Amino acid sequence: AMQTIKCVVVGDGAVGKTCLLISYTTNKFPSEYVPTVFDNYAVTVMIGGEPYTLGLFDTAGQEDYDRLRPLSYPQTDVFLVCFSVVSPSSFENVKEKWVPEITHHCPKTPFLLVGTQIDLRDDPSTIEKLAKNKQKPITPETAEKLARDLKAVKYVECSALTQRGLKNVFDEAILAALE
Amino acid sequence: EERFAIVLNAMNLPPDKARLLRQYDNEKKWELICDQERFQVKNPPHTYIQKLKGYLDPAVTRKKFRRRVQESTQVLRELEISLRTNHIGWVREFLNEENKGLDVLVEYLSFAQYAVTFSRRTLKNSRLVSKKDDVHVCIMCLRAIMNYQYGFNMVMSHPHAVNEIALSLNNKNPRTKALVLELLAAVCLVRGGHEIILSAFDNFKEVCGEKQRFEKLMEHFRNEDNNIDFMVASMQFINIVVHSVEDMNFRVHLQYEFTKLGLDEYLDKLKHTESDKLQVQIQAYLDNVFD
Ligand SMILES: Nc1nc2c(ncn2[C@@H]2O[C@H](COP(=O)(O)OP(=O)(O)NP(=O)(O)O)[C@@H](O)[C@H]2O)c(=O)[nH]1
Ligand SMILES: [Mg+2]
Repeated sequence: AMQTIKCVVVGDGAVGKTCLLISYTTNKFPSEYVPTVFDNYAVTVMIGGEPYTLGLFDTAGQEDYDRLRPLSYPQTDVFLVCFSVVSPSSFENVKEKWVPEITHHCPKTPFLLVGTQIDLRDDPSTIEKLAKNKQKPITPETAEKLARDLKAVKYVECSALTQRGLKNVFDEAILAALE
Repeated sequence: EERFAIVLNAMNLPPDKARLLRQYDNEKKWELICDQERFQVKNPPHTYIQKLKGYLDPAVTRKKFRRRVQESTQVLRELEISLRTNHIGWVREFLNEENKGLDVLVEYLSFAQYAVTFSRRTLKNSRLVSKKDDVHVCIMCLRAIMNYQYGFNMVMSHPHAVNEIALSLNNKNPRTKALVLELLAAVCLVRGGHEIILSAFDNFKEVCGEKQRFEKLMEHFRNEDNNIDFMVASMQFINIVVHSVEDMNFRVHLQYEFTKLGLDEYLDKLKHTESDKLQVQIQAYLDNVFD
């Protein structure tokens, strides 16, 4: 009678989903980009004096796997819907793709809005690239408003690179799943 | 293994991705198979088709109409996800002789857009659904249908479908305009596409009362200060429509059409852009131009 929790990670390609999963479980940041098809990892975790098995499911961000990805969805307890804070386009896809898609396949399943790559929010080289394309990074406030409108449990952000906010992301996911 | 290469087909994978999956230990395939079995779809195609027919039924008082359509956007979003992420067979059923999904979808889009496009009751009703995201979501549905080879073909052969897609260029959301242009560009690139596109833009001109065809396309493209993606999609589409034709004399006539609408003068300023995505489209156009 070991208790189980299934957490599934989604969002645009190259947003950071695999790094954040690997940095959190393993404490190392993987330097080579290798696009995901599907993967899963498992971890033991204690909340309120009780152990749970936390299942973690990595998914493909790219559209070509659009009919493969929903096989990862059944029995999901909590979703992490991720976007990069330095990619407005990935932010937009949150509303247009990712939230509609998990709500359709898994009604009544909580999700968190996860801003990723926050370390890059102050990198001038990054600010410069967005600037040439008439863009800026996403501010916490802006993301928080979207999280409200789409009925996310809450908004959280992290860097898989610095591990800042990383633990708290998963803390929040667990709590969201047991509420 | 063979209960796998059938699950493989249902996923509409490009050959390079299918090949990659194929070199998978016979164990993994099994896990994939188990995953499919575990997987159930939400609704059959006629669920969504019936709702759309309900929205279109003029025998309904305004009351039930307003109440029926209060979830229209939600229903369209569920149809779009179904079209885009269910097994490809779900799409075939939607498109089939019993269902005629493509007809109802095109019909609803036309209705959603009727107001924007310029019986007083249906004009009133349309205005109800024309300020929501319905149009945009219908365009997304068409996009999903078009990623399926057979579905792409039905869109081409359809009497109204690309006509209506072109009409959506009038939608005030630049994100919507971009998507339309991407769809229009894709159709234009396949054999027989160019004629369908010109015919669609002739139809656009008449219904919208333009002086010359592409008039409003150019308006929107000139008028837009801020959305790089829409500008990228506009430039790309223009370059395909003038420069992909077989007849060189036709190419130059097409080129001058846009010249008479001030593209050349506009690209004069625009070529100094900072955006590298837009830069490449403009360059491609300039490289293709005749003297
Ligand atoms: N600076 C910074 N870079 C990051 C961070 N997380 C990921 N990256 C970089 O982002 C790129 C892609 O990350 P990855 O996790 O592979 O993305 P993904 O979301 O799984 N994409 P896919 O859907 O294809 O699997 C890699 O260059 C990785 O190095 C971060 O927190 N900070
Ligand atoms: Mg990856």
